[PDB]
Amino acid sequence: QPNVYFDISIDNQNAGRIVFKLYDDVVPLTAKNFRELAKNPAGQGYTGSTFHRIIPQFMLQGGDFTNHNGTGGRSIYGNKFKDENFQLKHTKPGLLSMANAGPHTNGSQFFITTVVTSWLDGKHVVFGEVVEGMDVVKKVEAVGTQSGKPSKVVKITASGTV
Ligand SMILES: [K+]
Ligand code: NA
Ligand code: NA
Ligand code: NA
Ligand code: NA
Repeated sequence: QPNVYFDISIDNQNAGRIVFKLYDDVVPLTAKNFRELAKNPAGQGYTGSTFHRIIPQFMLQGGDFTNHNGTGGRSIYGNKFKDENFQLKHTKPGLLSMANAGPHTNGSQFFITTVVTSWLDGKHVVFGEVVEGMDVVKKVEAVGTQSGKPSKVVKITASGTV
């Protein structure tokens, strides 16, 4: 199954492309959900949504494509799907992990780590890593703030598989 890309704008200016390799062999349903949400048309997935919460030296969070503020989103399976396993750990920057509201509540929201976050191990499912565009991840992280409210709008202007 192919890698996933997001094209990113910051303050409505193109900032480049992030490409992710997903760990389908280990968390196939978690990988499948993020890949189909990336392929979907605007309004039905990541295309046209924002990184609504960004905290430097911690992570960039996105995937709320229904409310744009952290209260929304839904997986391709419905509102919530299970934690498949916690075999992969938050061992390095640039990992994709699911946000949730406790055990077995994954939806569409995810975050990309920018530091080692090993205190999340066993509570958030890691399912992929950035393989191109850590430069772009840096630039998005630079508009984060103490409150997590981005100081410039960061949009996924296109997404799909490459
Ligand atoms: K798309
Ligand atoms: Na933008
Ligand atoms: Na989409
Ligand atoms: Na979002
Ligand atoms: Na790169």
